[PDB]
Amino acid sequence: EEQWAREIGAQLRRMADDLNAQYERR
Amino acid sequence: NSCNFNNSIKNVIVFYINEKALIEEKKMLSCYENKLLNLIKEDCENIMLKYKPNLSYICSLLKVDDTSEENIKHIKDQIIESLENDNRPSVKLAIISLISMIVEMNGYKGKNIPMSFLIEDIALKISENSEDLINFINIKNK
Ligand code: NA
Repeated sequence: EEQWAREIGAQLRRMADDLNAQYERR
Repeated sequence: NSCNFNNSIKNVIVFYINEKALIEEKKMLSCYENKLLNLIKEDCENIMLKYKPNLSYICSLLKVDDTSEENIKHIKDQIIESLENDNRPSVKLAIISLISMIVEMNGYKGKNIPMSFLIEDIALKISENSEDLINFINIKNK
């Protein structure tokens, strides 16, 4: 079920990238 | 450290979501699971604090106000699909925060059986490859 896969994906990607940044600064 | 890491994560997620639902816990955690809970709780509370509008937007897309069995199944499959599309540990943490909001919005209190299985099913999928998730939250501060 995929009608919002792109929109949700983009939101998850932004949150995930930020968490990775924090991790990288640990 | 534990007998099965995927099982540890699955137990932690169900416990955490129930704790955010203000649901009486049915099963408590082991020593090792409790350690993982403390780590995940901090990360997910920080995501909720920083990205509440983003999560609320997702919930609007998912029509979380509709608690019918058909729409709960729809929510499950959409979240599972997004996780298969982007399988990273940080994504899994964001999804745990998303489930917390879904539960807080739709008033889940343990009796909506389809919703309980949504929580179980997504906890199961998040728990796959738990080693990578555990390494991310350990090293997040360690
Ligand atoms: Na039904």
